Amino acid sequence: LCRFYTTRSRFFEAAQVQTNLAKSDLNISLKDRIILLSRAKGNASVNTIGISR
Amino acid sequence: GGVPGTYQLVRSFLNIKLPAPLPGLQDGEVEGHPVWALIYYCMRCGDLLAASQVVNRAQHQLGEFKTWFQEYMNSKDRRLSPATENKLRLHYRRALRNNTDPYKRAV
Amino acid sequence: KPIINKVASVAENKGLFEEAAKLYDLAKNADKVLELMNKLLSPVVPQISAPQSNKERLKNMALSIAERYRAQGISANKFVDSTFYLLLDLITFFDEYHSGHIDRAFDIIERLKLVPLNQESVEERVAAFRNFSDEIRHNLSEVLLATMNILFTQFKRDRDSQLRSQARTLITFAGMIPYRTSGDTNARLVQMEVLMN
Repeated sequence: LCRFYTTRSRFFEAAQVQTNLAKSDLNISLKDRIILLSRAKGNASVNTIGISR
Repeated sequence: GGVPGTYQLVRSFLNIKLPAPLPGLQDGEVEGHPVWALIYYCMRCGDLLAASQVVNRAQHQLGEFKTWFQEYMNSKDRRLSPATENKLRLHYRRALRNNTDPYKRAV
Repeated sequence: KPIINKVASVAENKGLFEEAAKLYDLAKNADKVLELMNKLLSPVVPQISAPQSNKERLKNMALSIAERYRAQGISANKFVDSTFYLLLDLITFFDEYHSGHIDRAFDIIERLKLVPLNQESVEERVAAFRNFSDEIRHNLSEVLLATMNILFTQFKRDRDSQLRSQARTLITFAGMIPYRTSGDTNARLVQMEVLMN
Protein backbone atom coordinates (compact mmCIF):
# COMPACT_ATOMS: atom_id res chain seq x y z
CA LEU A 1 0.00 0.00 0.00
CA CYS A 2 2.74 2.44 0.99
CA ARG A 3 4.66 1.64 -2.19
CA PHE A 4 1.55 2.56 -4.20
CA TYR A 5 1.12 5.87 -2.36
CA THR A 6 4.75 6.95 -2.73
CA THR A 7 4.94 6.39 -6.50
CA ARG A 8 1.90 8.68 -6.59
CA SER A 9 3.69 11.38 -4.57
CA ARG A 10 1.30 10.76 -1.66
CA PHE A 11 4.12 10.61 0.87
CA PHE A 12 2.10 11.84 3.85
CA GLU A 13 -0.48 9.06 3.55
CA ALA A 14 2.34 6.50 3.50
CA ALA A 15 3.96 8.05 6.56
CA GLN A 16 0.62 7.74 8.33
CA VAL A 17 0.24 4.05 7.52
CA GLN A 18 3.84 3.30 8.53
CA THR A 19 3.63 5.20 11.83
CA ASN A 20 0.37 3.57 12.94
CA LEU A 21 1.81 0.18 12.07
CA ALA A 22 4.86 0.93 14.22
CA LYS A 23 2.65 1.85 17.19
CA SER A 24 0.33 -1.13 16.69
CA ASP A 25 0.16 -4.41 18.60
CA LEU A 26 0.58 -6.55 15.49
CA ASN A 27 3.45 -9.04 15.63
CA ILE A 28 6.21 -6.80 14.30
CA SER A 29 9.86 -6.94 15.36
CA LEU A 30 11.61 -3.92 16.87
CA LYS A 31 13.97 -3.56 13.90
CA ASP A 32 11.03 -3.59 11.47
CA ARG A 33 9.38 -0.93 13.63
CA ILE A 34 12.62 1.04 13.30
CA ILE A 35 12.45 0.78 9.51
CA LEU A 36 8.77 1.77 9.43
CA LEU A 37 9.41 4.85 11.56
CA SER A 38 12.51 5.83 9.59
CA ARG A 39 10.50 5.73 6.36
CA ALA A 40 7.58 7.67 7.84
CA LYS A 41 10.03 10.30 9.06
CA GLY A 42 11.42 10.74 5.56
CA ASN A 43 8.00 10.74 3.90
CA ALA A 44 6.59 13.33 6.31
CA SER A 45 9.55 15.67 5.83
CA VAL A 46 8.66 16.32 2.18
CA ASN A 47 5.69 18.20 0.74
CA THR A 48 2.51 16.29 -0.06
CA ILE A 49 -0.01 18.32 -2.04
CA GLY A 50 -3.30 19.12 -0.33
CA ILE A 51 -1.88 18.72 3.16
CA SER A 52 -0.89 21.55 5.51
CA ARG A 53 2.72 22.09 6.57
CA GLY B 1 48.55 -12.93 -15.50
CA GLY B 2 45.39 -11.08 -14.56
CA VAL B 3 43.18 -8.87 -16.70
CA PRO B 4 44.85 -5.44 -16.35
CA GLY B 5 42.85 -2.30 -15.72
CA THR B 6 40.95 -1.07 -18.76
CA TYR B 7 43.31 1.91 -18.76
CA GLN B 8 46.54 -0.12 -18.83
CA LEU B 9 44.98 -2.59 -21.26
CA VAL B 10 44.04 0.21 -23.65
CA ARG B 11 47.54 1.67 -23.27
CA SER B 12 48.99 -1.78 -24.01
CA PHE B 13 46.54 -1.84 -26.93
CA LEU B 14 47.69 1.44 -28.44
CA ASN B 15 51.29 0.25 -28.42
CA ILE B 16 50.44 -2.42 -31.05
CA LYS B 17 47.78 -0.77 -33.26
CA LEU B 18 49.80 2.44 -33.60
CA PRO B 19 53.52 1.77 -33.06
CA ALA B 20 54.69 5.04 -34.61
CA PRO B 21 53.13 8.46 -33.89
CA LEU B 22 50.67 9.81 -36.44
CA PRO B 23 51.63 13.41 -37.34
CA GLY B 24 48.02 14.65 -37.25
CA LEU B 25 47.33 14.08 -33.55
CA GLN B 26 46.47 16.96 -31.24
CA ASP B 27 46.43 17.91 -27.56
CA GLY B 28 49.70 16.12 -26.86
CA GLU B 29 50.14 12.77 -25.16
CA VAL B 30 49.50 11.23 -21.74
CA GLU B 31 52.05 8.74 -20.37
CA GLY B 32 53.30 8.15 -23.89
CA HIS B 33 50.08 8.01 -25.94
CA PRO B 34 47.82 10.57 -27.60
CA VAL B 35 45.17 11.74 -25.16
CA TRP B 36 42.32 11.33 -27.66
CA ALA B 37 43.22 7.75 -28.61
CA LEU B 38 43.02 6.73 -24.95
CA ILE B 39 39.65 8.44 -24.51
CA TYR B 40 38.15 6.77 -27.58
CA TYR B 41 39.23 3.17 -27.01
CA CYS B 42 38.34 3.50 -23.33
CA MET B 43 34.83 4.62 -24.27
CA ARG B 44 34.79 1.91 -26.94
CA CYS B 45 35.55 -0.70 -24.28
CA GLY B 46 32.77 0.88 -22.21
CA ASP B 47 34.85 2.06 -19.22
CA LEU B 48 33.96 5.74 -18.99
CA LEU B 49 35.79 5.93 -15.66
CA ALA B 50 39.06 4.83 -17.27
CA ALA B 51 38.49 7.53 -19.89
CA SER B 52 37.78 10.22 -17.29
CA GLN B 53 41.02 9.36 -15.48
CA VAL B 54 42.82 10.16 -18.73
CA VAL B 55 41.05 13.52 -18.81
CA ASN B 56 42.09 14.31 -15.23
CA ARG B 57 45.78 14.06 -16.15
CA ALA B 58 45.37 16.47 -19.11
CA GLN B 59 43.19 19.16 -17.54
CA HIS B 60 45.29 22.03 -18.93
CA GLN B 61 45.53 20.67 -22.48
CA LEU B 62 41.91 19.64 -23.07
CA GLY B 63 40.43 23.05 -22.25
CA GLU B 64 36.70 23.15 -21.53
CA PHE B 65 36.20 19.51 -22.58
CA LYS B 66 36.56 18.49 -18.92
CA THR B 67 33.32 20.05 -17.65
CA TRP B 68 31.47 18.69 -20.69
CA PHE B 69 32.76 15.11 -20.39
CA GLN B 70 32.21 15.03 -16.62
CA GLU B 71 28.56 15.81 -17.37
CA TYR B 72 28.26 13.04 -19.98
CA MET B 73 29.57 10.48 -17.49
CA ASN B 74 27.05 11.70 -14.90
CA SER B 75 23.91 12.05 -17.03
CA LYS B 76 22.15 8.77 -17.77
CA ASP B 77 21.27 7.43 -21.24
CA ARG B 78 24.61 8.75 -22.55
CA ARG B 79 23.12 12.18 -23.25
CA LEU B 80 24.05 15.70 -22.17
CA SER B 81 21.76 18.59 -21.29
CA PRO B 82 20.35 20.48 -24.31
CA ALA B 83 22.11 23.67 -23.21
CA THR B 84 25.57 22.15 -22.75
CA GLU B 85 25.00 19.76 -25.66
CA ASN B 86 24.40 22.86 -27.79
CA LYS B 87 27.57 24.56 -26.53
CA LEU B 88 29.91 21.75 -27.58
CA ARG B 89 28.22 20.89 -30.89
CA LEU B 90 28.43 24.48 -32.12
CA HIS B 91 32.08 24.62 -31.05
CA TYR B 92 32.93 21.41 -32.92
CA ARG B 93 30.93 22.57 -35.94
CA ARG B 94 32.52 26.03 -35.71
CA ALA B 95 36.15 25.23 -36.55
CA LEU B 96 36.64 21.50 -35.82
CA ARG B 97 34.40 19.97 -38.49
CA ASN B 98 37.63 18.82 -40.20
CA ASN B 99 40.39 18.31 -37.61
CA THR B 100 43.61 16.41 -38.27
CA ASP B 101 43.02 14.25 -35.15
CA PRO B 102 40.39 11.61 -36.07
CA TYR B 103 40.11 10.38 -32.48
CA LYS B 104 39.20 13.92 -31.43
CA ARG B 105 36.47 14.02 -34.08
CA ALA B 106 35.09 10.65 -32.98
CA VAL B 107 34.85 11.43 -29.26
CA LYS C 1 25.11 61.45 -18.25
CA PRO C 2 25.23 61.94 -22.06
CA ILE C 3 28.39 60.08 -23.04
CA ILE C 4 27.57 57.14 -20.79
CA ASN C 5 24.38 56.94 -22.83
CA LYS C 6 26.29 57.54 -26.06
CA VAL C 7 28.65 54.65 -25.29
CA ALA C 8 25.72 52.65 -23.94
CA SER C 9 23.70 53.59 -27.04
CA VAL C 10 26.10 52.16 -29.63
CA ALA C 11 26.84 49.00 -27.64
CA GLU C 12 23.05 48.61 -27.54
CA ASN C 13 22.94 49.00 -31.33
CA LYS C 14 25.58 46.25 -31.59
CA GLY C 15 23.48 43.63 -29.80
CA LEU C 16 25.77 43.85 -26.76
CA PHE C 17 22.83 44.00 -24.37
CA GLU C 18 24.67 42.61 -21.34
CA GLU C 19 27.14 45.50 -21.65
CA ALA C 20 24.60 48.18 -22.59
CA ALA C 21 22.78 47.23 -19.39
CA LYS C 22 25.89 47.64 -17.23
CA LEU C 23 26.59 50.96 -18.96
CA TYR C 24 23.02 52.28 -18.79
CA ASP C 25 22.94 51.10 -15.17
CA LEU C 26 26.12 53.11 -14.57
CA ALA C 27 24.20 56.27 -15.52
CA LYS C 28 21.16 55.19 -13.47
CA ASN C 29 18.97 55.02 -16.58
CA ALA C 30 16.54 52.36 -15.41
CA ASP C 31 14.22 52.85 -18.38
CA LYS C 32 16.90 51.26 -20.58
CA VAL C 33 18.47 48.92 -18.01
CA LEU C 34 15.19 47.14 -17.32
CA GLU C 35 14.22 47.17 -21.01
CA LEU C 36 17.39 45.32 -22.00
CA MET C 37 17.17 43.13 -18.90
CA ASN C 38 13.72 42.05 -20.09
CA LYS C 39 15.19 40.88 -23.40
CA LEU C 40 18.06 38.97 -21.80
CA LEU C 41 15.74 37.16 -19.37
CA SER C 42 12.78 36.02 -21.51
CA PRO C 43 14.87 33.51 -23.54
CA VAL C 44 16.30 32.04 -20.32
CA VAL C 45 13.12 31.94 -18.22
CA PRO C 46 12.31 28.21 -18.68
CA GLN C 47 15.95 27.12 -19.10
CA ILE C 48 17.82 25.08 -16.49
CA SER C 49 19.86 27.28 -14.13
CA ALA C 50 23.18 25.43 -13.79
CA PRO C 51 26.55 26.54 -12.39
CA GLN C 52 28.27 29.13 -14.60
CA SER C 53 25.42 28.92 -17.13
CA ASN C 54 24.11 31.92 -19.04
CA LYS C 55 21.05 31.80 -16.76
CA GLU C 56 22.97 32.16 -13.50
CA ARG C 57 25.20 34.86 -14.98
CA LEU C 58 22.09 36.82 -16.04
CA LYS C 59 19.77 36.00 -13.14
CA ASN C 60 22.42 36.95 -10.60
CA MET C 61 22.99 40.31 -12.27
CA ALA C 62 19.23 40.91 -12.50
CA LEU C 63 18.86 40.26 -8.77
CA SER C 64 21.83 42.52 -8.04
CA ILE C 65 19.84 45.11 -10.02
CA ALA C 66 16.59 44.33 -8.18
CA GLU C 67 18.07 44.97 -4.74
CA ARG C 68 19.94 48.13 -5.76
CA TYR C 69 16.74 49.33 -7.45
CA ARG C 70 14.58 48.69 -4.37
CA ALA C 71 17.05 49.82 -1.70
CA GLN C 72 17.43 53.05 -3.71
CA GLY C 73 13.75 53.22 -4.70
CA ILE C 74 14.40 53.35 -8.45
CA SER C 75 11.98 52.19 -11.12
CA ALA C 76 11.18 52.61 -14.80
CA ASN C 77 7.66 53.08 -16.16
CA LYS C 78 5.35 50.41 -14.81
CA PHE C 79 5.22 48.58 -18.16
CA VAL C 80 8.98 47.99 -18.32
CA ASP C 81 9.20 47.63 -14.54
CA SER C 82 6.22 45.31 -14.04
CA THR C 83 7.57 42.92 -16.67
CA PHE C 84 11.05 42.98 -15.12
CA TYR C 85 9.96 41.90 -11.64
CA LEU C 86 7.45 39.49 -13.21
CA LEU C 87 10.18 37.64 -15.11
CA LEU C 88 12.25 37.46 -11.92
CA ASP C 89 9.33 35.70 -10.23
CA LEU C 90 8.94 33.30 -13.16
CA ILE C 91 12.69 32.57 -13.15
CA THR C 92 12.10 31.55 -9.54
CA PHE C 93 9.10 29.47 -10.62
CA PHE C 94 11.19 27.35 -12.99
CA ASP C 95 14.21 27.18 -10.69
CA GLU C 96 11.88 25.63 -8.12
CA TYR C 97 10.15 23.49 -10.76
CA HIS C 98 13.41 22.06 -12.13
CA SER C 99 14.53 21.24 -8.57
CA GLY C 100 11.51 19.07 -7.78
CA HIS C 101 10.13 21.44 -5.13
CA ILE C 102 6.65 21.06 -6.58
CA ASP C 103 4.71 22.44 -3.61
CA ARG C 104 6.93 25.52 -3.36
CA ALA C 105 6.80 26.19 -7.12
CA PHE C 106 3.01 25.85 -7.23
CA ASP C 107 2.65 28.53 -4.56
CA ILE C 108 4.67 31.08 -6.54
CA ILE C 109 2.68 30.76 -9.77
CA GLU C 110 -0.51 31.11 -7.72
CA ARG C 111 0.54 34.50 -6.35
CA LEU C 112 1.35 35.94 -9.78
CA LYS C 113 -2.29 35.48 -10.82
CA LEU C 114 -0.97 34.94 -14.35
CA VAL C 115 -2.61 31.57 -15.09
CA PRO C 116 -6.20 31.08 -13.88
CA LEU C 117 -6.88 28.13 -11.59
CA ASN C 118 -10.60 28.69 -10.85
CA GLN C 119 -13.08 29.07 -13.70
CA GLU C 120 -14.26 32.45 -12.39
CA SER C 121 -10.88 34.13 -13.03
CA VAL C 122 -10.65 33.01 -16.68
CA GLU C 123 -12.42 36.09 -18.07
CA GLU C 124 -10.15 38.61 -16.36
CA ARG C 125 -6.90 36.66 -16.75
CA VAL C 126 -7.61 36.27 -20.47
CA ALA C 127 -8.07 40.03 -20.87
CA ALA C 128 -4.82 40.72 -19.00
CA PHE C 129 -2.79 38.55 -21.39
CA ARG C 130 -3.68 40.95 -24.21
CA ASN C 131 -1.64 43.84 -22.77
CA PHE C 132 1.20 41.93 -21.08
CA SER C 133 4.69 42.32 -22.52
CA ASP C 134 5.45 39.91 -25.36
CA GLU C 135 8.52 38.88 -23.37
CA ILE C 136 5.90 37.26 -21.11
CA ARG C 137 3.49 35.90 -23.74
CA HIS C 138 6.49 34.16 -25.33
CA ASN C 139 7.03 32.02 -22.22
CA LEU C 140 3.32 31.30 -21.69
CA SER C 141 3.72 27.91 -23.38
CA GLU C 142 6.34 26.66 -20.92
CA VAL C 143 4.45 28.12 -17.95
CA LEU C 144 1.21 26.28 -18.73
CA LEU C 145 3.07 22.99 -19.22
CA ALA C 146 5.13 23.31 -16.04
CA THR C 147 2.02 24.27 -14.06
CA MET C 148 0.14 21.36 -15.62
CA ASN C 149 3.03 18.95 -15.03
CA ILE C 150 3.02 20.27 -11.45
CA LEU C 151 -0.65 19.43 -10.93
CA PHE C 152 0.06 16.24 -12.92
CA THR C 153 2.70 15.07 -10.44
CA GLN C 154 0.69 16.07 -7.37
CA PHE C 155 -2.25 14.00 -8.64
CA LYS C 156 -0.38 10.69 -8.62
CA ARG C 157 0.66 11.32 -5.00
CA ASP C 158 -11.86 16.32 -2.25
CA ARG C 159 -8.31 17.08 -3.36
CA ASP C 160 -8.68 14.97 -6.52
CA SER C 161 -11.67 17.09 -7.55
CA GLN C 162 -9.72 20.28 -6.85
CA LEU C 163 -6.77 19.30 -9.06
CA ARG C 164 -9.20 18.09 -11.72
CA SER C 165 -11.02 21.44 -11.66
CA GLN C 166 -7.75 23.40 -11.89
CA ALA C 167 -6.60 21.12 -14.70
CA ARG C 168 -9.69 22.11 -16.65
CA THR C 169 -9.11 25.81 -15.97
CA LEU C 170 -5.65 25.79 -17.55
CA ILE C 171 -7.06 24.16 -20.70
CA THR C 172 -9.88 26.67 -21.25
CA PHE C 173 -7.44 29.52 -20.67
CA ALA C 174 -4.99 28.09 -23.20
CA GLY C 175 -7.91 27.47 -25.57
CA MET C 176 -8.89 31.15 -25.59
CA ILE C 177 -5.30 32.48 -25.80
CA PRO C 178 -3.45 32.58 -29.16
CA TYR C 179 0.22 32.10 -28.27
CA ARG C 180 3.51 30.39 -29.07
CA THR C 181 3.30 26.68 -29.94
CA SER C 182 -0.38 26.64 -29.00
CA GLY C 183 -0.75 23.50 -31.13
CA ASP C 184 1.65 21.14 -29.36
CA THR C 185 0.96 22.76 -25.99
CA ASN C 186 -2.85 22.66 -26.05
CA ALA C 187 -2.68 18.99 -27.05
CA ARG C 188 -0.25 17.96 -24.30
CA LEU C 189 -2.28 19.89 -21.73
CA VAL C 190 -5.41 17.93 -22.65
CA GLN C 191 -3.64 14.57 -22.50
CA MET C 192 -2.26 15.24 -19.02
CA GLU C 193 -5.77 16.09 -17.85
CA VAL C 194 -7.17 12.82 -19.21
CA LEU C 195 -4.64 10.70 -17.32
CA MET C 196 -5.80 12.36 -14.08
CA ASN C 197 -9.34 11.00 -14.40
